[PDB]
Amino acid sequence: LTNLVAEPFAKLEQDFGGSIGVYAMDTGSGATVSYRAEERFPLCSSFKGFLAAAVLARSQQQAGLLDTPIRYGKNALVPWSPISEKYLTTGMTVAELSAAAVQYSDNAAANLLLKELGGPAGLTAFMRSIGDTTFRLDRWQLELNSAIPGDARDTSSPRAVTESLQKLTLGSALAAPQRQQFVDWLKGNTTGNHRIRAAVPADWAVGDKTGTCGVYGTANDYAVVWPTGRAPIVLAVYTRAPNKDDKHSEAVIAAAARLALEGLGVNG
Repeated sequence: LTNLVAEPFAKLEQDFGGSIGVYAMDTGSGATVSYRAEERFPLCSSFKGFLAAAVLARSQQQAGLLDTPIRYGKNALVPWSPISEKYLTTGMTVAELSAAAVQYSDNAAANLLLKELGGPAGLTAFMRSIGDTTFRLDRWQLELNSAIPGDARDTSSPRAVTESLQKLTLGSALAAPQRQQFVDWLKGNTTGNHRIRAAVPADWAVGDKTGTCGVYGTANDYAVVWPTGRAPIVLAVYTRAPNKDDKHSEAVIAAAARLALEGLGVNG
């Protein structure tokens, strides 16, 4: 059921000048599309989706975690903190920080939440707890986006990303209220309109989380997609390229998503 229909991913990544990794799962039939799916790619900001899921998992054991107000100093505001910068003088709840990390990729919010979970090893531990043996977060923010060729720090694979995303959004890794909250945050993402969403018809529901490291042509998106009248699709698209100055491409991510949907026989 893997790659029943071949798609021209090699030509796409060659035109891009780098490597594209794709894993897509039809959760109804179990059919998959897989291209470089077990290779490691930098997570970049895409770790923040799993971070929010880890917070939700903790909230199952800590009632009122999500409503806890968190105050922070100006030293917490790092570049690209578009939401948390507007609440510096007031604080934000854990739930608000989680929403900002997912939907705006807010860096200060993600750092505050990572600290709460016990740092990179704490998030990695959460992923191990759902059965993901590939994911690793190693560094704190900014540093973790170095995207160095061959460096396994702060990486996962498209396959493990998709498998974990399925468990968290559709499976049993979260309790049902927390699962729907995670789905709702992903559905409200604002940063992915030119990536997987650009391949998804407007009348289908979709949630996603993006990442862009800013070097080595490295960017990504993962998503759950609900085509009407059939089971949902879970997919991940990650890119990298050999040279530090190589640029990422949103168009290549959308094109790879289109090829994945075509490979699954999803009319869209």
